[PDB]
Amino acid sequence: QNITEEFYQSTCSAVSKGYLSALRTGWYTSVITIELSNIKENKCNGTDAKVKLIKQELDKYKNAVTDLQLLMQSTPATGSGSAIASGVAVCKVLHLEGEVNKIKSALLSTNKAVVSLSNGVSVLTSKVLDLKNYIDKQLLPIVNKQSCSIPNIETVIEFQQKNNRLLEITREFSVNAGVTTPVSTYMLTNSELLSLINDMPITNDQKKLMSNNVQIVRQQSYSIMCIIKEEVLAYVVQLPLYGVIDTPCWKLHTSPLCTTNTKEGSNICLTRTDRGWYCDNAGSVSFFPQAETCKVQSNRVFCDTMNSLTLPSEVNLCNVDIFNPKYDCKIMTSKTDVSSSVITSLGAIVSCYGKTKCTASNKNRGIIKTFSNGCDYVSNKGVDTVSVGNTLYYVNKQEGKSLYVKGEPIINFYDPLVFPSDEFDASISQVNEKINQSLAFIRK
Amino acid sequence: QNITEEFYQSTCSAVSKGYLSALRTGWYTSVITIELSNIKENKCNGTDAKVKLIKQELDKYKNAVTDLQLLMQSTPATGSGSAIASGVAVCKVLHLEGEVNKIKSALLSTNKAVVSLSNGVSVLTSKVLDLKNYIDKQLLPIVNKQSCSIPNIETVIEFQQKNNRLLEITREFSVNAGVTTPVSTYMLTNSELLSLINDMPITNDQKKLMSNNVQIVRQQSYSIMCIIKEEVLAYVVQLPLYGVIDTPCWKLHTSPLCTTNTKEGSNICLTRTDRGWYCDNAGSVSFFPQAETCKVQSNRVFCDTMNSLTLPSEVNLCNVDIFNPKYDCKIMTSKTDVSSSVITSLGAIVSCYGKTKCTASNKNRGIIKTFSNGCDYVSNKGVDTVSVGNTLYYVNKQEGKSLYVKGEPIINFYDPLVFPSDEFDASISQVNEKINQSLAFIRK
Amino acid sequence: QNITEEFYQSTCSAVSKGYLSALRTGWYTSVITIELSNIKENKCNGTDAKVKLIKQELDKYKNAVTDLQLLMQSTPATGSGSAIASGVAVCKVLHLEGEVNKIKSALLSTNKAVVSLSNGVSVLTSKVLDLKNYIDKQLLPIVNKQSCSIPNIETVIEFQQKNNRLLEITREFSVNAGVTTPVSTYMLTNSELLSLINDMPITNDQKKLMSNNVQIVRQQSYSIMCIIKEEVLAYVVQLPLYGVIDTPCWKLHTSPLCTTNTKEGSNICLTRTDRGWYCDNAGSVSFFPQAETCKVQSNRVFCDTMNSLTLPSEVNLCNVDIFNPKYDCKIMTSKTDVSSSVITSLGAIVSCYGKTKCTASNKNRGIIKTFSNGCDYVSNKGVDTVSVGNTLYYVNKQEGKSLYVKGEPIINFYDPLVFPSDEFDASISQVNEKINQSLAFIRK
Ligand SMILES: *[C@@H]1O[C@H](CO)[C@@H](O)[C@H](O)[C@H]1NC(C)=O
Ligand SMILES: *[C@@H]1O[C@H](CO)[C@@H](O)[C@H](O)[C@H]1NC(C)=O
Ligand SMILES: *[C@@H]1O[C@H](CO)[C@@H](O)[C@H](O)[C@H]1NC(C)=O
Repeated sequence: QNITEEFYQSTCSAVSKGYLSALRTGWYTSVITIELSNIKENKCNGTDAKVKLIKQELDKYKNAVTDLQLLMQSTPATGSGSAIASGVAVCKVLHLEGEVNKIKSALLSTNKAVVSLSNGVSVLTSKVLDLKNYIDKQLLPIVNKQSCSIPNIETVIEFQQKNNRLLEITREFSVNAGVTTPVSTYMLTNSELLSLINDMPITNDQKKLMSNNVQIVRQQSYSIMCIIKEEVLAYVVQLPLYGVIDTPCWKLHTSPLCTTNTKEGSNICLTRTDRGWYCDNAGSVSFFPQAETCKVQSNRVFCDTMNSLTLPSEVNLCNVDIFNPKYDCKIMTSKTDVSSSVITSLGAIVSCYGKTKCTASNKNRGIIKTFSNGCDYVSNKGVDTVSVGNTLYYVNKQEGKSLYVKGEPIINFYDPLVFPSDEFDASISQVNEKINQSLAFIRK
Repeated sequence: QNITEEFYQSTCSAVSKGYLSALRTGWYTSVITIELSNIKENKCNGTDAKVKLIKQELDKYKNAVTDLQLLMQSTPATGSGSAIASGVAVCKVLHLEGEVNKIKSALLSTNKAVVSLSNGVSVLTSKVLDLKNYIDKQLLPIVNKQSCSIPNIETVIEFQQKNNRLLEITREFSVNAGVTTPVSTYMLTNSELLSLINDMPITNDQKKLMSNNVQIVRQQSYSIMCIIKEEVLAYVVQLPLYGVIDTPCWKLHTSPLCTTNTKEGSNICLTRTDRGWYCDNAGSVSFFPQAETCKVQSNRVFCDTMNSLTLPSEVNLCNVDIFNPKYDCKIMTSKTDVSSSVITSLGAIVSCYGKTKCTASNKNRGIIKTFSNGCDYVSNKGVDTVSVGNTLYYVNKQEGKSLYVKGEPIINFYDPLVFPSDEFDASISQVNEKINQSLAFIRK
Repeated sequence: QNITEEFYQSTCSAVSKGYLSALRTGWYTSVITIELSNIKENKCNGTDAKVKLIKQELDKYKNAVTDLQLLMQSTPATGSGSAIASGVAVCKVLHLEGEVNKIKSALLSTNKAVVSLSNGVSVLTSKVLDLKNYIDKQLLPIVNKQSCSIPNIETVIEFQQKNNRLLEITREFSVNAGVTTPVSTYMLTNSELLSLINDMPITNDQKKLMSNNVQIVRQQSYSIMCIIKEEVLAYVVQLPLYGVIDTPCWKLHTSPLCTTNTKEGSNICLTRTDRGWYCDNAGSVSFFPQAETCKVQSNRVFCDTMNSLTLPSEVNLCNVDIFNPKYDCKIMTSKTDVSSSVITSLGAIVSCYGKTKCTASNKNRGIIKTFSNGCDYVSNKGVDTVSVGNTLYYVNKQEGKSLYVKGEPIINFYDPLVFPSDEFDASISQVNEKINQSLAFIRK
């Protein structure tokens, strides 16, 4: 609840603390059915515009069904099989003879129903749309006569309204080769999603968590097209199960740390690597290197462990002692002293080099801080913007406390002559070993 | 048809074989026309709601036309000119005086027609929508009187249905600066695409191939907005021509290969580079380094040669002898021993290091394999999942045969003291030359 | 207006000149309101289809309002706070008691109106849709009786037309966690955008610039959901302010430059780094490293300075003398001699190595140029395509003048034995210092 931050002047890095986890560790698959009409062409002597409008909407229904049939013949390998493997196993079961008859029997009287498939998966099925009932009762008497009977204009509008969701679902499944994410309101309405969450074999706090973050749940869910067979359209919705909840999470921010000599070509740089989200998980730390894999709402991070690395908990000691022997703190080295800034959760890191004009301003007071050459930091308390060169960044105005941990920039502990300056994935001990090797080649 | 796999224990890499190619090497451009109405405002004494609804839909038609006019004045350079250059050459021809009169004459009696343009391109043109006929015959008598005549509600609904495709096409062309990909059903319906494929100057197996993979064809096609001029809206659809068909294709998978000493800081790593899709092509190999450039359907890969590299066929010998003098097998080196796994076509590579808990399970039996430190592999036969640290991966359940090629991990052939450990783009011979240089600097 | 190009044979790089800048340096926020109906359920004895259709569309209105309410309770941190910080500051003001009453008073008589908020921001507000007027006057008398009165079918269609924009706006704000970019025509119609631009506190040439590039303006704008409160739906549109206009801009193109010895393993390579867009800006140069951050229309580049680096103007001297002491020209080194090509603004760079078949053709004449081993270039005058290996590239047919600046490839000035060949981010002086160090270790 209380967000705090710590800037480390020695390593030009900051850690944003106080975040709570929700890591996806499991999947809950659910079958969504649409009752279809196995209509055949019913051309009759037709002229008045209402029959034409009905026949037009009926052809749009007919093309949607044939499009789903060619879509289910070809199932592309191009999805990420490791993240849809559950639902794909259910679709392979659905292709069995008699399984669609089973779901067809369970949704015979109600819209929602639990169905035990023939593979040990107790899935929750839904009937979200009933087009066979509408077409066979309200439309077929209209095109199964000698001359077509005249339907009312209310029927034309209601049929375009009901048929619309089938057409949009066929559009999403067609452009995405049967696998869509996020899951749209066409695939599952917010009302249907909340009812599906409420009916899940999870704790009540987990139902409240997923119900209060339905948009994040949609962004971390998949919709997989199964089969169109025997007047039934079935597709699987894969919802995330957050097996890791309320564990401490923190975000590491890094920026280049160079020396600030006045003669160009004589400066060396180092930047901590592995910036991103860290969360405590089962005696280890789950690290998320890609920036788009974790959604934050309030102080809660919602990550997928599929794109994480598992690190020893000693990885946090790079934040307290980068020179600590329990974990080899990783860095990259260079000579690229271009000024830059990183907007953190509660402030801004500024790496100012060369002649760059770096400053921090308040909207009404003007410049309140001028950065000197090196790596520095400013909290969001009293600061609105940070300007670096010709770029203006805005500071996050979120409430919290920042702590400036003063310390000597560690780049000053290195003799420039023997520094390894172009290391793209090194470590503190890796650099020290390359330096020990250059001192033995130079002593003789 | 038969998918096979080979895991190389010596290099921590796997090759998935048996795939057939379809590489895009050409473009087939086609002109899609929409007959428009050069209507002018026709405000008359109007009150009843049906005239207002018609006038509202007519203004939505009017804004769509002016939006396309400002869209064709500004053609952004931001597209990738090298992949739309064909259609852009056709749009430059269409801007000539009299060329729209030519297509206007060919689609005078039929919907589809071949047109020889004034630049030597024999394009296939289509009339997919006729709004000038509908507006000038059914709507203008309704707003060209002293007082507007009253149109029936069927006319209001039919006009919103016909005008809809124009409005959606204007939306896609507006948000994408005139160049859209993939090509939506609004740009070209599946029925129109299949008819366009069938009418193409290609072999019958190529028409069957593109017709059975229409969604992949859409994802590898472009729609370019040409011109709105003289009651004609024209835009080019660029369809892929697969000049390379049924050549062997294979997918290389790589994972870090480190030594497993018990003292941290004493281990060295190496990873094969250039993982991805390889296809035999014209006496050479077409390599696709980016992961999203090749769509797989069944055992067929559909790539665009635009994002390929051409390599000598000897590049396959990195799979049989990484130490082979005909091709310099490329690697990258490091000391980053973080555990990870790679899901292949028929199994999983696991690089287990440190204290990470790596295992392979069956859904009902539990843990059936525990990986030791190093790089190892498991087939999908009897394995459902692979757990590495806090992450659970699912194995692809596709049928095929895997071959575990046992061999000494080549990282064990290197003396750690003189190994080059931070090489970001090296080669087997590059590393040996850096080692020969470190042994001459150490012998003295 | 006149686009020119310069190919540097010595460094295998080209510079496309003559482009004019438009850099985003500020934001103009604007409030978009939708007058809503605080209706409550009004179930009455209803049977005929017109009441059902109205009640159905009313439930779609009701769900859209509750979806926006749960959307405004949860505001995700996941947006990029530094680029939405303006609008977020306005939304925080809008959440104050009485501020929605202020905008509700200013849009009491007109659609557009300037409103001075209680935070010093003089925002331009708009009333783009009026659903409270339509529902309370045309719909409530239809469900506030003993038995529902019968509405005409025109009312059903007009209500689905008016309610549609609310439903689409709720869809975009829901899938994107309240922050959408680009800004759709649903968020702001082209007519409303042009009227908002015209009413902006900017010069007349800036109104003409943004009005002639509305699609680029949309792609560089943000729509942020604020609050739904007291029969008012408010959201902020953030439009770009281009503080840098008509400054010279140029695009740097680079390609690998290797030696062409006949014995593999004896060749060294070097590639200039920092390819992309450069624009003169306030006595410095704004560099844009990512490829998708700058949209080009004609000869004008539209960039966001948010994703730029500020460089000394001496960075242009890498184009005139890469060996020039005022700026340390950056390079990367390797031994990866794979053939490739780069399509420039007026031609094509070709790096041909090994046995690769590189050629340049005219559509009707055939092969007009065969590249030898090394880095070379061809203008678009007389050339249509460039083939490298199995890949065919199309040359941009834009009019301009190219200049081939002959010069010795600088890779030939380096002794291969002491060259640093795996540098991932080096510089000309960095390489010379590593060479000076290898010559001192070899002289003894
Ligand atoms: C470098 O030498 C020092 C001095 O003995 C030693 O303490 C340190 O551990 C060495 N570093 C490496 C990486 O071997
Ligand atoms: C390294 O030296 C050995 C021994 O003569 C030789 O066989 C090998 O080719 C050399 N490697 C390189 C890259 O020069
Ligand atoms: C390398 O040595 C030469 C010869 O004195 C000198 O001119 C040059 O500046 C040196 N380069 C570096 C990077 O120190």
